[PDB]
Amino acid sequence: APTALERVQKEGVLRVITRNSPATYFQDRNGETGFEYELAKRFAERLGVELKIETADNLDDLYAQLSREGGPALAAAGLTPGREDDASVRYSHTYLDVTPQIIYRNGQQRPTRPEDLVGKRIMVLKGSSHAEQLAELKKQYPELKYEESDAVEVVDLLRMVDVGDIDLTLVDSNELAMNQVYFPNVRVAFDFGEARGLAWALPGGDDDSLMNEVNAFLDQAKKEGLLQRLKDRYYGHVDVLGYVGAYTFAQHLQQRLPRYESHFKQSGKQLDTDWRLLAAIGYQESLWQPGATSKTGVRGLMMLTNRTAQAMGVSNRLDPKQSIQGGSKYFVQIRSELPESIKEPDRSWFALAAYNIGGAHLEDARKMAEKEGLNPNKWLDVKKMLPRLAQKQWYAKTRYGYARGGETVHFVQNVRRYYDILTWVTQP
Ligand SMILES: [Cl-]
Ligand SMILES: [Mg+2]
Ligand SMILES: [Mg+2]
Repeated sequence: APTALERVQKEGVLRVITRNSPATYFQDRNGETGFEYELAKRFAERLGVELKIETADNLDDLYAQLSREGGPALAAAGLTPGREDDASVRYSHTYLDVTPQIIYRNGQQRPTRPEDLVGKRIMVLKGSSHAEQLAELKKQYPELKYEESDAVEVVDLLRMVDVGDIDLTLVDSNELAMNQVYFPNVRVAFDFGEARGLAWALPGGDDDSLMNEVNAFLDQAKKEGLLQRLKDRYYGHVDVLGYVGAYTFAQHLQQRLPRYESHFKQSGKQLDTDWRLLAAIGYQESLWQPGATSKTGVRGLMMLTNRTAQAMGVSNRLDPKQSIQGGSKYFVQIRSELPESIKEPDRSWFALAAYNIGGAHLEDARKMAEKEGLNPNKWLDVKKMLPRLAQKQWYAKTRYGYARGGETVHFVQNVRRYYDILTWVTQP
């Protein structure tokens, strides 16, 4: 009989079951994203087969699907292995360490120890490792009460805390970090238990043909830095923006963006460009404040110079609609003017750089990249060269000389993150 691996390669498809969530697998008109999605995609390519994603509405369903005849090959869904073996499931090597965290609402008193969880309105996901943590705690503290939901995602639990529907939830640290940017009142109470490793799940039994390939792959994904890069993209908001930066973004998302969203959407439509990228530029530039000023000659929501404003037909840089229109028009123009050899998505990152530093200085960075034997059409290569424009050792011999290329790298990295964050917004 064919092995699990032989079946996948025979069918030419790897079926992977996950959850429908930005953290794992997420559909947007532009495409598909997610930590587990990207990892599974790379694994499918390693096997030389197509990736077919399936989703489950809760963990019980996910595990039921995995154990059914004709079920998927594996589950990739930020799964924490149970503390005892069950014949129905086998786990891969772990690929990410996460810390369970009790989450509370700023404005209420912070529980500091497990004992403080008694007398609280608590909700967690049914079938989760977090539910088992509370079940175990309840044996020690019988008065402990908590509820389990089998019909929501982690984003929904955190929303419940944020708006005061519940007092506390318990989630993995990476999910908190990913969602802190949406919920301004959510705070970590304390770390509950030691760090746990996430793992992919495979069906039960003695067939190790696919498992050995999974573990070989995860080892390689770690070595090549893939796991780190994915971790930083999806789960790195607090690491990069800072904790205060993250919940402050949440506040601004809630209070400021609604005043200007319609403008960004209108500009995006008439310019045929993703409005969330425009909004992301707006946040990096002014934190969505149309009255924002500077001492460097830029002003307004999109931080336009007088020269750019004039060129774009902006008569009032302090008018949010005008600033958004002009700034968006300028970004699209810049992007259109880039050398044809620069393809999307890199093309958009180059355009962000040019928005910040100008096309002339950017071209110097591209020429430096080529000279160093790097690809001048790949953003990640040119990004290495930009900071050198700030150092006389390098810029003195460039055509256009000194430029703050370090700030440009920061600008693009931040805008790309804000862009991700806005794309991953989900509705209540
Ligand atoms: Cl970047
Ligand atoms: Mg659902
Ligand atoms: Mg065996």
